[PDB]
Amino acid sequence: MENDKGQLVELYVPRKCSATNRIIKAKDHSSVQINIAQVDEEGRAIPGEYVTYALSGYIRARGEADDSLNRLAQQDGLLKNVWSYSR
Amino acid sequence: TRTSVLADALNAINNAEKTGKRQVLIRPSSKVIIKFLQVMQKHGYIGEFEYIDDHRSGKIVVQLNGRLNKCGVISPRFNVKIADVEKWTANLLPARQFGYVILTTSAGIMDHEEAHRKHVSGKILGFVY
Amino acid sequence: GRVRTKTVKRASKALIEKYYPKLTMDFQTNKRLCDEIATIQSKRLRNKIAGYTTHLMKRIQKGPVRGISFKLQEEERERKDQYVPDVSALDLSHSNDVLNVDTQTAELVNSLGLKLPLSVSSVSAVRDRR
Amino acid sequence: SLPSTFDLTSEDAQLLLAARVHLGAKNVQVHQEPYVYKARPDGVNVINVGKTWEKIVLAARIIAAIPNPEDVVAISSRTYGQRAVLKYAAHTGATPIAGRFTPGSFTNYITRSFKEPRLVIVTDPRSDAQAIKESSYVNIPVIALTDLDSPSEYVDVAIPCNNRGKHSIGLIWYLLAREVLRLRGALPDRTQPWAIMPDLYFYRNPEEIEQQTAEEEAV
Amino acid sequence: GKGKPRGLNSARKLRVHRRNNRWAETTYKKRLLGTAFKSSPFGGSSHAKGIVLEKIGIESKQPNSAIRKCVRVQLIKNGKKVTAFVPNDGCLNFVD
Amino acid sequence: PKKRASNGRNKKGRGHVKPVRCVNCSRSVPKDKAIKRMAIRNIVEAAAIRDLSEASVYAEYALPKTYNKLHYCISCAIHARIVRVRSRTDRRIRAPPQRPRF
Amino acid sequence: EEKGWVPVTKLGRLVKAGKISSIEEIFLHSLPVKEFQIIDQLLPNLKDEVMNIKPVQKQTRAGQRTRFKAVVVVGDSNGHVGLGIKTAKEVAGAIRAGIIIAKLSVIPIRRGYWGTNLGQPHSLATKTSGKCGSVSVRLIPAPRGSGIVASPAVKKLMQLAGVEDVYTSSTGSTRTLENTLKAAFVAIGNTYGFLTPNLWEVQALTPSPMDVYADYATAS
Amino acid sequence: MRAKWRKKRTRRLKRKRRKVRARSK
RNA sequence: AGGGGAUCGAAGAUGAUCAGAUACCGUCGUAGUCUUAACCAUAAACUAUGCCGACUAGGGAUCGGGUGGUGUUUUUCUUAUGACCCACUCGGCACCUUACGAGAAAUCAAAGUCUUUGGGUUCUGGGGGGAGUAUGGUCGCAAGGCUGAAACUUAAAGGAAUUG
Ligand SMILES: [Mg+2]
Ligand SMILES: [Mg+2]
Ligand SMILES: [Mg+2]
Ligand SMILES: [Mg+2]
Ligand SMILES: [Mg+2]
Ligand SMILES: [Mg+2]
Ligand SMILES: [Mg+2]
Ligand SMILES: [Mg+2]
Ligand SMILES: [Mg+2]
Ligand SMILES: [Mg+2]
Ligand SMILES: [Mg+2]
Ligand SMILES: [Mg+2]
Ligand SMILES: [Mg+2]
Ligand SMILES: [Mg+2]
Ligand SMILES: [Mg+2]
Ligand SMILES: [Mg+2]
Ligand SMILES: [Zn+2]
Repeated sequence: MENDKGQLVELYVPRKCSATNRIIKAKDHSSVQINIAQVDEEGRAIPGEYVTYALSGYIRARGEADDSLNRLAQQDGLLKNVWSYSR
Repeated sequence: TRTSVLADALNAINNAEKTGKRQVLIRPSSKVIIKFLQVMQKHGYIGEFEYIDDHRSGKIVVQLNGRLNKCGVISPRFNVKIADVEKWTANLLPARQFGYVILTTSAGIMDHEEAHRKHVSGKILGFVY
Repeated sequence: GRVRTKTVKRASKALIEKYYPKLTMDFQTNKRLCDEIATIQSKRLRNKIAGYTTHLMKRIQKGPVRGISFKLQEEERERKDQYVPDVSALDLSHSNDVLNVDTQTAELVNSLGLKLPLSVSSVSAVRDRR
Repeated sequence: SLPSTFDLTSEDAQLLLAARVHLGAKNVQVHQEPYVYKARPDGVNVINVGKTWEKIVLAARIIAAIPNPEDVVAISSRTYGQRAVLKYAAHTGATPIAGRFTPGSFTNYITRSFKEPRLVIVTDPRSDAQAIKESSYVNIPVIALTDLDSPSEYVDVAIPCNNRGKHSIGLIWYLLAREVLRLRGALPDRTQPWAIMPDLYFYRNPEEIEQQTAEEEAV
Repeated sequence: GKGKPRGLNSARKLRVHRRNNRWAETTYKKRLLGTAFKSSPFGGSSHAKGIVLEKIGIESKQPNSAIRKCVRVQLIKNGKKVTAFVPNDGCLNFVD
Repeated sequence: PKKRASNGRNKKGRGHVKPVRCVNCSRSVPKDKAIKRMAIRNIVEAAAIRDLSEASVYAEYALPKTYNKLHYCISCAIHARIVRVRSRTDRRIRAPPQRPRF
Repeated sequence: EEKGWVPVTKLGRLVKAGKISSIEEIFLHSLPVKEFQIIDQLLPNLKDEVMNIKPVQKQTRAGQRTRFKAVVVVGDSNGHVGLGIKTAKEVAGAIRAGIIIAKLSVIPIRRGYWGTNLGQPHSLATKTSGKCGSVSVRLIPAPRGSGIVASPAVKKLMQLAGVEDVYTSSTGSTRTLENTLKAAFVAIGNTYGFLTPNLWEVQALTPSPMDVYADYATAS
Repeated sequence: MRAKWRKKRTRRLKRKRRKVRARSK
């Protein structure tokens, strides 16, 4: 990871599943990088400005990607009372 | 029957982590399991876990964080001298940089690094990394 | 026995896709058209091209067919698609100005907390033999 | 977050309920969907329309995120909604796939039907399963118009609605179109009903188009 | 799982189990029973001396067509008679 | 190699089943693995109903049907075309062959 | 060699334009590769070496069709490996297609420290396993100067990887070279796919290179 | 042979051997 | 051993095919087939999956039990039943789709939670023959069962799938 001197000797820092905090491999050819553009007060989408979610291929293949994404959106306050933390 | 309650606990936590859950329900609770959980919580492999009283046997609800990859119990609580602990940490833990052999000493239930620092050794409970 | 193998089909499809407005119903006209707008080594092959292109002309005048997609038929698609009734089917007009539903969706509407004209009517729980 | 202008109007909820979106779910229910509201004693689960519309606005944000419109591809093999997909892609810059998908169009790069869209929208996962799989193979989100019985594999944003009725899918496509157009900025503000009226999206079957052709030629 | 006992106080069963299953290896059985001594033509010995009784040309196995010239020898250590091969071309005539 | 999951016998939870005899080669075979067919037919064929109807004192009499269940051995039935070999992927289709009379 | 390379797929257009700088951002976003020109361009020093040519024989009623399975491994000896297996009729085409497949299938590895990190990592960051067929290989970290302890094939793959020291433990029938190489490749690619406490800080999800330069692609 | 038949032949040989043993004793 | 004695039927008696046929097919036909006491303890006694635990994924059905239904008919005017319909739950034979795990696969929702190797436990196997043989014990009236080698010989035997 970190050299004794203090240089980032590790090759590249990979992303992690924004839903399960699991690492996203290099050839994890099912993961998705969902973007959600911000909106201004009167209802326009600000270009080039967006929140990001990184969903691992595993959860997508399981079929629970929608539930995790919905939960994340409500935790970030992008959806109003759509997911229930008690089910 | 249910022989090692902690084996059940750690099997449940490992299965649910592999499945992808964020919380588990350890069905029977015991002091040793609680101490195991405190160790993992202090080191950060677990989020915020909760005990529930039932007047028969406690239940535990463990909020994971996905940082954990695999726990595991060494079910025959073998005897390890202060010398063989290096052999055990070579056998179980992937690399010496991290990973902890959680074992019980006369000073308490505690990982192998703290145990080395206190210069005590006892019986092996499990391994977490 | 005359089945018009791969090559004539491909050539005809490409010609119609590319040159729809300048192809006709008469055989000899299409023969001369394919003579001028395609390089064809033997006259018999060009004759077969003309024949199957005339067949395609008859097909397209009957109605649009699969596979082929020229720009002009997109205009027929535009005409048919763009047609729309002036009065919506949904906009609380038909069925004597009544939205006919059951109690549960009424509770849904009330819980959302918005004013909608409802007409509540329970449905029998009976399930038939079907 | 979204401002209160991004709340559900009475007009839109009325339009949704009139299209019988809430009556989509069948007898069978999958644990993949908490969008259920109540179980009708006749045996039809009723979809919580508020959460639906919220999924629509989320999806609209999703599409609005991507700058290049043709990087959104709308796919339908179900007859009931291929016309709506055509129209949707006509309105925006998205590209329409109707009916047969020509499998391998996302992965095999030699195919002339090669499209590599950053986003894909699917009318029905059960029908367009091949599209879902081939979107998975090359890292593409799918905004699938799921039912409460449609399986949820590889679908990231699942807009719950009716898929057995052409009215529901047509209207939901229109709503998604209206919202993405509004969030793009060309539409001035989200208060007026849009100039294009929703029923221009409904499916037109051959016998109905026959009747309308007769009526149009009558004059 | 792994249907062998695993508790701390099960050393006895594991030890007897291994001692019993060690009888499966051919080498271990040969060593313990001393088959290399009792019945082998050599008493667990690499070499031994003997006397040639007569000379035999044994025909080879299936794919090989030839005769391999061997000699029957009575061992001098115990008296068991056994055949033995003679390598190289011109060597049988060298064996008196 | 396991030819079939259900072992082509269909007991799964009875240990043993009473055997019944074949109707063609008189083989004793377990009743579950006995590929049975109900042969409902008339006492007369379609080419004889006319003669019997016109040679009947009762005008409206309807001729009765003969009922019997047929238990085959497996070899006779594979020989007698009533049961047919399938491709491996089509073995598992449990539903009876779709009715040609649609 | 006319590297004309009309670029299809957006990534090819981007890399030809030069907006992609290193395979770092290629692997950052699970970015798929379909043109070997991309991996050739980013890493110009892919040493290759054929590992085996195995003649395989299909049989139709007249004679035997004889094809060749070429198994090749490529790398830069600086943390990137690629396995390529390919069947073909002629040998030269076999190795060519195999090296192309290997270049597409290139993978970064995680070189770590045996202990007391000093200077440059030499071994893997952790114990790893890889199983293909019935051959299961175990790659376990090594102290400095211990050498690459492995069978010649896995040893040469690890040499092309760039690791100086690693111990190995193969189980099953590693006799089948192709299965062994697949297993070792999977194991050595798995090194990233293992959460290590030094790799715990949550990252900010930098925008994907496709999205930022999507204008450059779609040549018109 | 079928293993069944090998067992049966061996059983008959055992029967003959036991008859011979009973005769000898 | 004793009582039965219909059918069926090893051995046999035969009638045919066949080059041969004391085999397949056809007639008869003792023992057995059925019983009462006493033995025998073996089967492809197969799910070719030891048992007891915990966890991991959805789908209906089905059997038994228990819950609720302003449920449906029933009818004894109506309650109460019962029988059904809906929902759930406990336990059981199973089944369907799928793998995200497993396997060498065929396949498995256990054969998963096994190189990231440890829940408790019994019993087996270590190349194929030789051979479940010899010998020795022991049980059995007997048939035979249980236990059970080696000399020697061999480079394969075998599993799964693929193309012919
Ligand atoms: Mg205890
Ligand atoms: Mg010779
Ligand atoms: Mg077979
Ligand atoms: Mg039972
Ligand atoms: Mg008697
Ligand atoms: Mg006879
Ligand atoms: Mg005779
Ligand atoms: Mg008789
Ligand atoms: Mg037995
Ligand atoms: Mg058995
Ligand atoms: Mg058993
Ligand atoms: Mg042996
Ligand atoms: Mg034997
Ligand atoms: Mg004896
Ligand atoms: Mg066998
Ligand atoms: Mg085989
Ligand atoms: Zn029969």
